[PDB]
Amino acid sequence: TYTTRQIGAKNTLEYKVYIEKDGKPVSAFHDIPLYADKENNIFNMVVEIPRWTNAKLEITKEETLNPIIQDTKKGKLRFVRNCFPHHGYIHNYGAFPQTWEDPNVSHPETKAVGDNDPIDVLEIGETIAYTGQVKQVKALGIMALLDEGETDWKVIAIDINDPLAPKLNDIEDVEKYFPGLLRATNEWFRIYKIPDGKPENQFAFSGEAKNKKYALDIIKETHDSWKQLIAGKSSDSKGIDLTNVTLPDTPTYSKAASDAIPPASLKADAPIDKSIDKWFF
Amino acid sequence: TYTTRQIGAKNTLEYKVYIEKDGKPVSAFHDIPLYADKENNIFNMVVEIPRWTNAKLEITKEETLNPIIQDTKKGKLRFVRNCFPHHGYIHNYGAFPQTWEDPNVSHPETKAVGDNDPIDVLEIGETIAYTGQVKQVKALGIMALLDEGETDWKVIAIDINDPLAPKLNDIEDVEKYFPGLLRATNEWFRIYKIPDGKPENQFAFSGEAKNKKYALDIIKETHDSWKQLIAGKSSDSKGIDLTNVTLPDTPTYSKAASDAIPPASLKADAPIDKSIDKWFF
Ligand SMILES: [Mg+2]
Ligand SMILES: [Mg+2]
Repeated sequence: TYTTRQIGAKNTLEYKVYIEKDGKPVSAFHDIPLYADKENNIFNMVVEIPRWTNAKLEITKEETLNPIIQDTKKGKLRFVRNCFPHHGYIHNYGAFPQTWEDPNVSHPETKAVGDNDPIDVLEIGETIAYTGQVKQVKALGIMALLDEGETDWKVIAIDINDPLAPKLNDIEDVEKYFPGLLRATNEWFRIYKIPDGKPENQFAFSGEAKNKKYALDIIKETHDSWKQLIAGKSSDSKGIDLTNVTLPDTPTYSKAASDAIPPASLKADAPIDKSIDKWFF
Repeated sequence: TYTTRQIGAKNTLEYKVYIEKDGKPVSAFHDIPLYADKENNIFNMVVEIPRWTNAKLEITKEETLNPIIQDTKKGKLRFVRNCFPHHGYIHNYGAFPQTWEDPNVSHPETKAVGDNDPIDVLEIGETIAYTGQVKQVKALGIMALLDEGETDWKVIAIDINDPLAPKLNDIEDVEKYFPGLLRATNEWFRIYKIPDGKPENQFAFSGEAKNKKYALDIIKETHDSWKQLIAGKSSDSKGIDLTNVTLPDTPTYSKAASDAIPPASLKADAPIDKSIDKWFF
């Protein structure tokens, strides 16, 4: 829950980042506890995408110890384009470890199934995060995007160490201290696929971020799903590598998995094509 | 007009960038032709600040051969803060060489003396520029900014090599192809110093972007002020270093002034303080 090890040059198909715990690589999906402090609901967020970058990085469910790598489609590295007035991602974008949005399970208020991923976390503080960072955040609220039959929750969160953190407890405080960030968020998730020849995205609750308690209910839900997933009790974990090195009674415990990870690579960031500079109106 | 000579590391007090012609330093103020093609009105832009950066890099008017050095406040490096929804500068930001906002005379459009700097250029093309870059652009329009009460015109321009350049011929085309950019620009230059405890700036003509003909007219004015300044005929050159290596008919001409510049000593970018990340609202 500690440091990172980067495999490969950044902006490259070889690129992977592992989370290490005291030097040893663990699963970013499995071995990082959801709670840093359960009683107070301080969670561990695994950061994937720094604010104001483009490269579409994610925890790979299908790779052992679930490193963060860059999205590809048909062999090409995937980037989100700049969608005026936005520069790349407008949040530090990440996921809550030890959560899973069960596809074999649906929401009524959001007539839509899980998307088979960890719950997405938008961390809205001032400091730009780094890929593979485990930070402590509090949930402030939650939105619901609606990708094709599956509810895509995005928890809105703030780093516990942020100067403003004490002033922020519920979603209305985001309106108070970050005026327009909720609209920007809304705008961005709707249009950020359009430069990629995809359609406009579609929110539930008509774009409403529901509140902190509403976010807590969903997070604890997706945690319980992941408990049955990691326990081997899931109806269907097609593709998900459940290898972990900290949960000694799980079916898929395997300390040696840690030891099998190659050393930190000595490579400078690959250049990114200048096409990714482009601002799309 | 040609290449770059970097001294030290970016984001560092030691950092300078000289513009070289033929591997040798020339004055970035004086020695780069205003026009790359006067017949077709193609200007040479000197780029100071790439789009989406923060460091307040400036042509140093009072340093010999006028290298680009970062501005400082009470001795500390100056960065422009991020003003939501914007990230750093939203334009490739620079100046036309061989021009001067005359500080000694009240400008009739604005009723303010000039800001004592070359005329500023916002280059709107897709590719992000680099510091010390001389690029060829065409003028599209001009905005009448009173930046802290001084006449501070902003030329709206497009790199001649941009894919959209053939389509972009006047200020109506910017709205056409960059909807909302001009509104965002009016706003950006109003507010970008609020985080510094300075007031909101103002524009003449209610922020109306005047057209190309109006831009050419105002650039000519600033070019003529400069010719007087470089002839040593200004009522007050404000301590500006007028040393140059290409203009033999000026008092301050000196080919060998180029020889006295230290050789390139490029170091990797120094890290920037994390506070410069913050988004102000
Ligand atoms: Mg998701
Ligand atoms: Mg100026």
